[PDB]
Amino acid sequence: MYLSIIILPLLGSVVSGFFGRKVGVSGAQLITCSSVIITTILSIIAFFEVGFNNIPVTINIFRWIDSEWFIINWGFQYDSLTVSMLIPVLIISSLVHIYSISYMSSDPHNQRFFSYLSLFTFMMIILVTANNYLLMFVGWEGVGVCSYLLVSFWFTRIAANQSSISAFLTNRVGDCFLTVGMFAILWSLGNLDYATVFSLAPYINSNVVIIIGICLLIGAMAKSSQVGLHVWLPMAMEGPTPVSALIHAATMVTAGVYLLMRSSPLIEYSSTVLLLCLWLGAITTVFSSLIGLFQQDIKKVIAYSTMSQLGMMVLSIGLSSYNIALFHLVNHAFYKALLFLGAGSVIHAVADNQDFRKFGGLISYLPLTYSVMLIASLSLVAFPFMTGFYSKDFILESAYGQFSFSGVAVYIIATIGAIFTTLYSVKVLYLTFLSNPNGPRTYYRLAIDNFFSAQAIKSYKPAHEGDFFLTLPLVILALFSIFFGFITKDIFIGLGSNFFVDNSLFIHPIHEIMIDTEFAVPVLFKLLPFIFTISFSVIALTLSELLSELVIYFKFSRFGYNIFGFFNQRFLIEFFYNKYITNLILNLGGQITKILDKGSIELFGPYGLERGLVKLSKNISSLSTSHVTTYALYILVGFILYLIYNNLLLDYSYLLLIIILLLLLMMIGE
Amino acid sequence: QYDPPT
Amino acid sequence: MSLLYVLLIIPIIGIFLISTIDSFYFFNVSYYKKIALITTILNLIVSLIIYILFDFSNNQFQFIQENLDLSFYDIYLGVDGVSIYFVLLTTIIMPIALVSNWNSITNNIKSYLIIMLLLETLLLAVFLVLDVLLFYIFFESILPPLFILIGLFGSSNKVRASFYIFLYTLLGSLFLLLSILTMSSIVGTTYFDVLLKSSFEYTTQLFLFFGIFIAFAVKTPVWGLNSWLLRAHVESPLGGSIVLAAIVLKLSLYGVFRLILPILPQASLNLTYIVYAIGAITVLYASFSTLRTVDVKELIAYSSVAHAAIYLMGVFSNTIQGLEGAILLGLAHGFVSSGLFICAGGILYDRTGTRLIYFFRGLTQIMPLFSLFFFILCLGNAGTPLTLNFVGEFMSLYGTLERLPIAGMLASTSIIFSAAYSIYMYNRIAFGGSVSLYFIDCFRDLTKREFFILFTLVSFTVILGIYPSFVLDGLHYNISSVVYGIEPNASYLT
Amino acid sequence: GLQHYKIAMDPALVRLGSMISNRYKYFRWTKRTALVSFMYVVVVPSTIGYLAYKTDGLWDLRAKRRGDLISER
Amino acid sequence: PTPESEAFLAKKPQVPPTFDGVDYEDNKRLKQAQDAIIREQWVQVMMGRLVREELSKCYYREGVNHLEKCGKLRERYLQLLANAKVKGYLFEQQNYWSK
Amino acid sequence: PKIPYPKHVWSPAGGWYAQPANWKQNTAIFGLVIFGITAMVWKYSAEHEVRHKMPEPDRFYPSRYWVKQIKDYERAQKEK
Repeated sequence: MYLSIIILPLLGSVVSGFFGRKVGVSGAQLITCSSVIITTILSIIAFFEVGFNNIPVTINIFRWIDSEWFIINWGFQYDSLTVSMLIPVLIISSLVHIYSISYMSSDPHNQRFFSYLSLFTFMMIILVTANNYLLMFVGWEGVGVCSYLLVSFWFTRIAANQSSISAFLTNRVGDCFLTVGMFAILWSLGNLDYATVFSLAPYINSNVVIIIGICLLIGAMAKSSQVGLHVWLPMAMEGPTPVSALIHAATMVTAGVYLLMRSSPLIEYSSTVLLLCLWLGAITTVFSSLIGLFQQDIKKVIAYSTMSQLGMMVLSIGLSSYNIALFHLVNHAFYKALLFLGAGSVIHAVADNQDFRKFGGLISYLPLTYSVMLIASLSLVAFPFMTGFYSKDFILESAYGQFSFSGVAVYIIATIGAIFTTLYSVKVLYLTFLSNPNGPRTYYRLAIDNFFSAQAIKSYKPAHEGDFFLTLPLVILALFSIFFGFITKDIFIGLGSNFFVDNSLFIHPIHEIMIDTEFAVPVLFKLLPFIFTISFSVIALTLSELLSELVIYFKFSRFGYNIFGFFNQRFLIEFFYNKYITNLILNLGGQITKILDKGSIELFGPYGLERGLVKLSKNISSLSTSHVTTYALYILVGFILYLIYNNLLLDYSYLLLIIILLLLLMMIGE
Repeated sequence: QYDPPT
Repeated sequence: MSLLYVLLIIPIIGIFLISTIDSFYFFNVSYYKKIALITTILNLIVSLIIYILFDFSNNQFQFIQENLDLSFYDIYLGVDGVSIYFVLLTTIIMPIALVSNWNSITNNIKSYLIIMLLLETLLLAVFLVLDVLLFYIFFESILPPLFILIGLFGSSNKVRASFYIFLYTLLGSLFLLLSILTMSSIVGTTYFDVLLKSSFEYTTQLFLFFGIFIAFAVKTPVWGLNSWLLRAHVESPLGGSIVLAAIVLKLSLYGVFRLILPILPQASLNLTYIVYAIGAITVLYASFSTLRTVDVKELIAYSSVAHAAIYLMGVFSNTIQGLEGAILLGLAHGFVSSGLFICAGGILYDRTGTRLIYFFRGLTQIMPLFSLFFFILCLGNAGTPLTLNFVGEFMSLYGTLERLPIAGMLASTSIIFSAAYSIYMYNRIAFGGSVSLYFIDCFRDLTKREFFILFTLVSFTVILGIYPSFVLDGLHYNISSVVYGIEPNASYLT
Repeated sequence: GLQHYKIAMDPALVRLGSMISNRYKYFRWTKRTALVSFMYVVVVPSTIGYLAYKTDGLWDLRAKRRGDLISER
Repeated sequence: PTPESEAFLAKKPQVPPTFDGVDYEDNKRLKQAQDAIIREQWVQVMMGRLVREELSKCYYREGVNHLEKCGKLRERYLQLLANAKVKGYLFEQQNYWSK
Repeated sequence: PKIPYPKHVWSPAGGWYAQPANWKQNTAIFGLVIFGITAMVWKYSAEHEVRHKMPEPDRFYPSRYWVKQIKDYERAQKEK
């Protein structure tokens, strides 16, 4: 069974993509969705078997690379971590598969589409089910190619093309550091099977832990978009929304998070990497939450929410608390999926518009869609007693529980990021739903008012909600975003939970903060985010639809104008990327291939030797005037010089220099 | 509708 | 009679068969391609019989033949672990090279078929001869058939290209020849078994290293010596380009396993920092320029310069992982480079008459099958996993890094920079718009010929990417012999 | 030798290919251009080579445990 | 222990793996010495491949208490990791150390 | 509406709005293949699933009915 949940998603995709001609659009959907659904059902069984009963299972099909000490197998290991990883991956992938049945009945190429999402599902199981780092890299690069293939799904979009390049190229930038890190693992241990790296890790050199740990830290940044390796994610949203839900909200961008958790037995023996895991997590936590506030696209705003929750995931990794990271991980996935899926039905309601400047009302038009997005946002903002409450809030107490300077320092950074989390959370809810209409008439012109004489049959299209296939995933995630947090709180968080007892997530007693997270923290700090959440929201409710003047006054001030533009344009980071990184590469290539290759390399080489040797030989041909007296004088001169060379006992260097001098005055014309 | 494959 | 000499003669029957039919049957030009195609399939069969008999754990050269008729320059043939996959690659590629020009060659079809069949005999003899003078006799003999092939079936500037391939090879080889001749005057022979067990003075090794390295740096080619490749790999006919990038490029890599590693141990160990400087500079410069290349064939050609540096750094890593991955990289490079030239030089240039990337955009709308394969081939060029190209790059890079960390790291930028030009080429041709508006006539997709030479080429790179034990297994024991060094607790056991 | 499909050959594109093809014939030696040739052919590879030489044999991770050094020289 | 299978008769070295007290001009002997020195380095490396297989078995079987139940197999792997490396027969063939 | 597109372009994934009249029996034909090799995988998986801790008989355990590593153990434990 355990090897079956690897094969099925692969099998649907090849029939969908290579025989999609012979199964048709609806057949491609039925095959792949069922394959995902079947894989979903067995995944939850493995969670009940691998984790609850504490039996990890090993599959070793055959060898992949076999060179001396290096025996990498196509082998698969299920343990407590990978069954937990496979729950959000498989629940959401199925729902997104159903969500796309409604989503893309108008898109022509609909069965190339359904194969990519089932090919994405296959490689995410490969990533998490591996025995070793190298096989993980197959699911690693495999989701990266699946993402490129989906970002540029509308490949006649030039925008999708540049976005696909950015996603593909940026993830390679991290994959270099990941690959170099695995070279350090192979060098210092002789293999990279997980059982072998972690058993030996408590004895290896400290400095090899940092060098290995650092390399996988950069690799985590590219997949899990961080403060530097993120430019690929916000414009990865050029793909269809089903893609962004499964891949760019909940699954692919936590690959780096999963790597940090999986490697916890290894990285736990060097506080340095955990220190950067902490500070980088808060810096990216606040860097992202600020950006989304000033975004005039619902897809691009909710994209930036993904990075912010991702940022808090890395923070807990640096907290040496991976159980919280996994708990928050899965919990963030469920509601965040709904947030994009809720937005997706919104985009279908309007004529595929994405700007907030022409969104409003829609309360009566999209009642169900509003209800779910509120449910998701409340768990996103960590409203108390929700799915996201236990997962998102516990972090801050865990951050504050570690009574160190860094822990308290990022508590402020996380909290101010949480403050801005509220701001865009209501901004999406307000502008789209709780505000005056800002689009054209057709978005809201119902049939209750006649307003038409001969066009009563058509022209209404007043932004109705979707059908069953579009709404069913919304309802399913809605239940999880309410209750799933409380049900599994002891499963992952607990206080002395023995769920992770097969050394799946290793934690060292020297930096335990679990007891301090619940006891030593003052009560005010425990409920402080709740105070800020309920408070800072009403100011936004006060600043819009109640006053709607202070925000305009702040905009047009010279100090306020630039702060809007600076944060809108993503801290000018891509500006500093395109001009001074990639345009630099494109000009070094220009210098090399013009000045050097088709340049000096040829001139100080074939073309130069060609040009001068032709001239040198025309000159020596010039002496061949075919007149007998000139020829006799040439013979007598050579007769003289051979006598000079011999009986004078000249050093041979003069003769060489005389010849070079003659050859190179023969080179000189006239 | 769905066009016959060709 | 040795199976190895069977390999060298079947193409000679094909040449003789092709040239006399006109005396037997205005015979149709279709028949001579039928003979040439069948003749290469027979070589493939024999080479496959040899592999099914080959023993993966024997030091002695296998499938040798008694001579007992010693002259001054006899021809000895042998097959061990390192040379067999190179022979296996040659007999796999050559049928595909002829099929790739089944329609593109119009005039002098006899001449084209005879050169390639001759070209096959000469190329196999390189990996089969059992002394270094024989190695040089066959590594330079390919020059006249390649010279005439380019200038008889080449592109517009074929005259310049033919003169570049002949005069760079000849010059580098003459520096190699001065080294081979010095060895023979010291050892008194060149036979591999006799010559390998001879040692050399340190100074001799340094001066022997140069000349050989001058020669192999021209034929690698390393950056700054690579202008012959951009001309002679573009202006060549497609079959000649396939042979020049899948087979001829790999003679120098194999020449390190016979001429540098076992007989110049000290010299290599001390000169690696030069080689890795050249190799890393080669990767780094050959990637930036191919990012800016407009000729679609020249971009594919000049990415080979980028990859040939990686397996050149792997053979100087003194690591069993680097040396093996280097052979795997040069084996996988033969499949992916062959396919990419077929895609660019054979599928685009045939339809459009041009190779300027300016004229190509969004072919995925019109060529679904071509876009498919041209995407796996682009992933293999980028060393994406599931591809033997990835395993060769990964194993070479570990060996390069383990030998010199800074050089392997500067080589490790290839993961970033090879995907940069391989996908930038893919999105400009397959994607990036609806179709190029310079097409005033719609294009047919892959024919069955095109669909099958690409299907083979990506099949080999993928199957050996899931299971590279097919090549790695027979490489292990013999490539152990080309390492240099000892461990304090495992040397001089008594 | 065979005929291909019909193409809207753009003289500007056609002539741009001619110059890229034939640019090698017009290269000259200048104060700028020798500096570019000198940096990328001489200085840069000399920099890598100097670093490769200066850090050769210096490190080895193979089985260095806790309490031992990566460095070997 | 396990009896030696027939395949482990032809490829078994007939001579101890050294170049000491041997004649390089005797081609049959030089090759066997090279072969035998290669055979030992490879066996030594493959001991590492079994101790890791044994170690990995414990690592799953113990989990939390893996650092104190199969650490005895762990030391064996580290000792082999530090020594067992295929280094070839060429440095042996060309240099004599003679204690 | 429906985007116009060429009718000559053969696709392996189908084309623009591809669906054959026989999209059902062909779907059934392919669906048997997926099932056929899935249990084929399940057989090999059930034969190579290796474990080290045995489950309690009381606890819910779906794999007790197909896997080998514990079915033999369970009947071996049924001997006293």
